[PDB]
Amino acid sequence: NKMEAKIDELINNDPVWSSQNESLISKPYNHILLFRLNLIVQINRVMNLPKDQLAIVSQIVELLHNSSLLIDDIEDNAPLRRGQTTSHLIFGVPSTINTANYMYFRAMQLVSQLTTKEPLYHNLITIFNEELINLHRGQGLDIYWRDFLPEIIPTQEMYLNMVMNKTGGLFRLTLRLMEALSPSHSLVPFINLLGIIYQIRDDYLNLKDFQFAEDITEGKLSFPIVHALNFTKTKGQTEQHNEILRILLLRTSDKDIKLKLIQILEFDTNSLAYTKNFINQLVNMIKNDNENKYLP
Amino acid sequence: NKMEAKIDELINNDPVWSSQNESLISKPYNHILLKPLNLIVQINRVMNLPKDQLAIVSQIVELLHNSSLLIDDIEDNAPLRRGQTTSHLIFGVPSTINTANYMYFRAMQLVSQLTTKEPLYHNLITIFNEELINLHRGQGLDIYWRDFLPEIIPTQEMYLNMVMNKTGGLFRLTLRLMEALSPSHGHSLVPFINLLGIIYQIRDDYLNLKDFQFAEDITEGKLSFPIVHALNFTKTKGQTEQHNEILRILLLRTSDKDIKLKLIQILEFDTNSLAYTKNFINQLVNMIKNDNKYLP
Ligand SMILES: CCCCCCCCCCCC(O)(P(=O)(O)O)P(=O)(O)O
Ligand SMILES: CCCCCCCCCCCC(O)(P(=O)(O)O)P(=O)(O)O
Ligand SMILES: [Mg+2]
Ligand SMILES: [Mg+2]
Ligand SMILES: [Mg+2]
Ligand SMILES: [Mg+2]
Ligand SMILES: [Mg+2]
Ligand SMILES: [Mg+2]
Repeated sequence: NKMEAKIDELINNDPVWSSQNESLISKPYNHILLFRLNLIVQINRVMNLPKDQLAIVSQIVELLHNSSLLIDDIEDNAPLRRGQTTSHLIFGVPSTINTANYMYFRAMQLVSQLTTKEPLYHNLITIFNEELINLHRGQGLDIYWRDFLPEIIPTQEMYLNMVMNKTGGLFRLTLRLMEALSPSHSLVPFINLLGIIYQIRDDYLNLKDFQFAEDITEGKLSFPIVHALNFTKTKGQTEQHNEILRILLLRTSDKDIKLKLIQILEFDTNSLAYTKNFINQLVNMIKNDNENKYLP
Repeated sequence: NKMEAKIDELINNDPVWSSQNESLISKPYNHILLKPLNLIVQINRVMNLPKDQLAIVSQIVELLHNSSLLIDDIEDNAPLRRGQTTSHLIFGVPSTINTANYMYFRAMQLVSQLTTKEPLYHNLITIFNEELINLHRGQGLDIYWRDFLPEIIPTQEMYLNMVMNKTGGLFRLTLRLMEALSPSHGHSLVPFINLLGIIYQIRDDYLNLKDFQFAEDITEGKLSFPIVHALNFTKTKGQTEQHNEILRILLLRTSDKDIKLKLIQILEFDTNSLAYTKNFINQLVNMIKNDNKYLP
């Protein structure tokens, strides 16, 4: 009687979900909430999306970006993000994966509210879908090289294609949506370059700031490491090639060992100067773009 | 200049992604595929989607389903799935999370193959988006309750709402896509599919213990339907010690067979949670068998 009446009311209704439930599930996300808006703002100078639409694009980018870091720290076994303990060490890996994944879809739902024009909406959705695919392919390859090392040592070209998918993904997602929504040449090439500079700069500073250098502990095929591995292989420097591999494989937190690998990159392969130079050349493609081939 | 030409070609093209890249990052997913549509077929006697479209709906649901299991097994620290080692123990948690999440978006991309009609497409994506949101909400609660126990002891009503989200989400996703695509067929079957998912989930929780009586749900610490009844039964009857022992055993995350059998016999003879669940399941099945208010 009563049990069946309760079941009947339950199945004839939408699933029950409270604001308290929403709060529980958002915990890992809120935790990470404690400049990208600047770049969005600056680009809108050209795009001129209305303010309320610009706010939704910005919320979408914030959700995806913050959620991708919660997942990334779990994938990279990172103890710290923004000078604070990572969410998965506080709320657990289970809750943090689910919460991050949940925000991907909340971000997806915000896309629908950018426009109700049916053609444009499909385009927006396709842009969101293609770049989420690219980000995962790039992340997938970066993780694969790290966890299967030393099965595959990527070349510089391979690394740059990985970065186009991995880092170019959110940059392109943001730009492509603003461009599709513009009431006003495509700035995608420029945003790709920006993304590449950004990622190499990141790999470079991880080592340079130390000289934590968590990238070494993580064992990732960073730009300076890819340079170092290919340089030693090409010069037939077997021992140095193997010592680089051994340290990355150690997944070490030992300061002295991390410093030893940085010494190999500074004195044997000169990979840090190689990378500094590479970043400058990339940046000069923008600084010397007098004809505004990339710049607006 | 050769680097510039190289960088220029790179940023003015789509990110490069090979079929070999696709294979490498698909490993975690291919692994679960070596494991074993009829329900989809029955529903179609009512909906009458043509076979080629049905096949696409079925492909979308299998991708989401299989992907779900990869992540759920990480979240539940499961050692086995479909009689074999779980993907995360083989390829690592990092690649398994990324690949599974990657497939969520591949599934998303298949939605566009269901139709060329913009209005309809928009509705199919909304359904997809809504039930993925519901799935993560329910999963979020099941994990929170479990990992933070005894902070929250769910009531039967709370468990049923979590299930409407977590288990109902996939059943409704399939059915709602079919009802939207239906060229034809009576009242909506959502209520019925909601009830089917509840019966399915509780029967699941039930057999997990009954088959053992590996009862892996105990090792997991899951607030299953029989466990929710026992914890509420003991609190209501003043069985302080038994309430506390149930909590203690769940929090051990133990694989000891005798310890799991003790807990099951507490549910058998002390709280009568197994008989309660078996009768609850029967009443649900009878709500249908003794009904065309729900059925077609
Ligand atoms: C949109 C959700 C899925 C995103 C999948 C890709 C995430 C890439 C994150 C890369 C983060 C880093 O840039 P970090 O220095 O750790 O912040 P890295 O781990 O690649 O170095
Ligand atoms: C994109 C899909 C995300 C889905 C998130 C929810 C997944 C729920 C999976 C539930 C699996 C189980 O049914 P199992 O018995 O382990 O196969 P349970 O862990 O809930 O018992
Ligand atoms: Mg990282
Ligand atoms: Mg990473
Ligand atoms: Mg980094
Ligand atoms: Mg499970
Ligand atoms: Mg689970
Ligand atoms: Mg189960």
